[PDB]
Amino acid sequence: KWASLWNWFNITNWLWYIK
Repeated sequence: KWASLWNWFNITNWLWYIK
């Protein structure tokens, strides 16, 4: 399936807040 893109897609939410 395509359930292998959100695992990181959600990372660009907090990581973007970090850097």
